[PDB]
Amino acid sequence: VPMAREPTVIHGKREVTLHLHPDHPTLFSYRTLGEDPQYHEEWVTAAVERTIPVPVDGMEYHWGNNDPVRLWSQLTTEGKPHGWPHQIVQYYYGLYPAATVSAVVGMSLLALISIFASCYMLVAARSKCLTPYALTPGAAVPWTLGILCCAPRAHA
Amino acid sequence: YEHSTVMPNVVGFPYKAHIERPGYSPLTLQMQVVETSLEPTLNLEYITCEYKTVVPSPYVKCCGASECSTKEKPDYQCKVYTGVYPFMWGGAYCFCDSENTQLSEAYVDRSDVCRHDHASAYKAHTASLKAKVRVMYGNVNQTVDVYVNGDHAVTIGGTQFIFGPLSSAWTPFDNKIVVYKDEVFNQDFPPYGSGQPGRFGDIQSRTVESNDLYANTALKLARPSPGMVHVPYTQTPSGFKYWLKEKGTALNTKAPFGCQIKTNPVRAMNCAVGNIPVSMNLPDSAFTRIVEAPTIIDLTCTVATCTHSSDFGGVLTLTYKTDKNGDCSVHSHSNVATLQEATAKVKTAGKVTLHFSTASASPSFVVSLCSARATCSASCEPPKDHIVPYAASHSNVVFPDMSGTALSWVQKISGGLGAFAIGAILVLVVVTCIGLRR
Amino acid sequence: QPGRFGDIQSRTVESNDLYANTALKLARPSPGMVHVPYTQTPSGFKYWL
Ligand SMILES: *[C@@H]1O[C@H](CO)[C@@H](O[C@@H]2O[C@H](CO)[C@@H](O[C@@H]3O[C@H](CO)[C@@H](O)[C@H](O)[C@@H]3O)[C@H](O)[C@H]2NC(C)=O)[C@H](O)[C@H]1NC(C)=O
Repeated sequence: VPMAREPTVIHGKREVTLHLHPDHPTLFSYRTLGEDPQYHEEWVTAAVERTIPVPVDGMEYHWGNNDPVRLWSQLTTEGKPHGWPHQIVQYYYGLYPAATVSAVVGMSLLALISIFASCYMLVAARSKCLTPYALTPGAAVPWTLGILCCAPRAHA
Repeated sequence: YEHSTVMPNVVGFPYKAHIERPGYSPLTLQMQVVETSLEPTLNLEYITCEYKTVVPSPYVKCCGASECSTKEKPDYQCKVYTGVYPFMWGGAYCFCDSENTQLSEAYVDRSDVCRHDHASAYKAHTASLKAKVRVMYGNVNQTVDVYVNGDHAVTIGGTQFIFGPLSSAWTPFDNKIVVYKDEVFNQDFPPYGSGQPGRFGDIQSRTVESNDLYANTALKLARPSPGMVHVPYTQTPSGFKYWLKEKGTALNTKAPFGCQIKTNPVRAMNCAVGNIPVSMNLPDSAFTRIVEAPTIIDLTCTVATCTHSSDFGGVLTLTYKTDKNGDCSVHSHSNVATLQEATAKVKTAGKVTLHFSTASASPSFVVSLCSARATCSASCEPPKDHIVPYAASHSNVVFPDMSGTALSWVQKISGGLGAFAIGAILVLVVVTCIGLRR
Repeated sequence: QPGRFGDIQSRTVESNDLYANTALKLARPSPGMVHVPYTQTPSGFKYWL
């Protein structure tokens, strides 16, 4: 029996593009060799071009009467680590682009809650400390007036 | 000397185990899985193949009547037809013009080549895996073939190994299996004695060389057309052939974890899942006394380059000082980084260089040669290439070190915010207690 | 590139130089024969046509 020709392989980001040139109807199949595979079989009759996923777990394809060929992806990305904080997030979004956004949103929300609570506590403390002196026409205690920025800058 | 480890069930992974006896120099064993083989237990249910219809030549009774006789044959059919007036090449026989009768008979059988081309229906349960492991240490290579259940012990160089039961109980086969030639299908076949015409199992035989046969093929007979001898009949086509043309997929092309399904005996090869516990018992000749080993002090390590690729993409330089030239046993004490070699020649010069493989942005792991220890920290860059033809040589641990750039930024920002909040709370409490003290 | 338009290129019709990139690869002959096996991606001009 004959041996099919080696297809042309073009490497992408978690993908492979195969150019397939048959002399006669030849069977092409592939699978992703992780926990939940991605099956596919087909009878290729004309010169075609296929795109197949290659996750970090790996992949293999069987083309014609040839032996099956296994290919593994590599932890490559486009952000730049060890740089500014806005590039680390790009780096960790290029690979694992589903938990990075969730973690960043959670952290940002937590920081916002903390800063709002702190500012609220300062506001409440200043109101508490200024409400007694504000029921009598009294002096602002320029030593107190300078240290704490209250409503009257220099008026009493 | 008893020792126990846990090593991954992946073929080609360089596992290295560190055995560190208090009175002796540590040694490192290299264990590798050359292949696995997970094989189930099978109970043959029956055998299916193409059928063959047997149609005997008819019995025409001239000037009379005939009566049908029953027989004990699979899917047997017999009938009689009255008023026949058959013909031959030379003339019409059965001289009585209209007082004649034909006996039509037909039944079904197993085909002539059923012992060469047939499908087997099985129930599969209780898988048991073998394995083949290559073990090397000291100056012994050498590969052994073992049963992965804690009930088989092998001796390599006087060391006694038991490879304990697999971590998982996962099998790719379902309860019911159909095997054809070199192909295995997860199928739910009909039981014996309840097959249907036109589908898989229309004829069922208990064994290749059995004598019984159960057939259900919807055979019928019809009247011969006037003036000729042919025994007409109609029947549903074979269910085995329509199964062959439309069985659908397989398990060879579909199984998870990338494990090769083979048959005779049915097995699933190199099917990477789980962990293998290992228990070992070493003689005293394996170890070396602490006197003839080199003694090394003042150990520090620095990384020259790091790039978290699948290969061994990190290089590490390690400096010390030694009294005499010798040989030590290195080991990396975390699975974040995997070293390449297990022994290193130490010389008076005071430098050794080691190659390791990692998969995280910033690893931090402690490395030891002989008795010393040191902490190695690194800043690692992604690879430029997208796709490689070989498997990962690391343990796929991705969480960065707590002292890495990113998570140190996290600490700085969180600490600043926490200090601000603490100051706010302190101001509030001071104000409240001032109000109370009055 | 092999298999596509322009896998072989020439400056003019009568030019003595030629660029070819067709993925021509030799193979091991089978036992007891004299035949020179090889494999090669089909022409890109025919595919373009
Ligand atoms: C433990 O034993 C195994 C098997 O005896 C050793 O592996 C063997 O290593 C040799 C030397 O590299 C290999 O020979 C070479 O193989 C290449 C492959 O293309 C070939 O081109 C060369 O002409 C040469 O034949 C040999 O194939 C290889 N065998 C296996 C089964 O892998 C291993 O090195 C030993 N370990 C130690 C630490 O000594």
